[PDB]
Amino acid sequence: AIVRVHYKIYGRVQGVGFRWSTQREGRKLGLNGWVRNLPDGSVEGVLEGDEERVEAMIGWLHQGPPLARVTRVEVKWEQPKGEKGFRIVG
Repeated sequence: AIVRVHYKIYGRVQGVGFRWSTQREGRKLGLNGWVRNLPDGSVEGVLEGDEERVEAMIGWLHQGPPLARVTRVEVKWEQPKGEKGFRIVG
């Protein structure tokens, strides 16, 4: 079924191609949502789509691109809202 998550990523996650790689992977996996940098140095975003696709993406988010160093992925499960496309915001 379609599900939604709000995620936060900590570590070496800005200046490492994280947003562009997240969008690339999200699209490959057939997900909608968005990703953005936060002032505290973390990355935040939303995934929305088939739960199997979301689960694969959460797996990916624990690594990110080779250059990243992800220390923690925080996940909040939410009701889908009708996200269209996967966008880099900010």
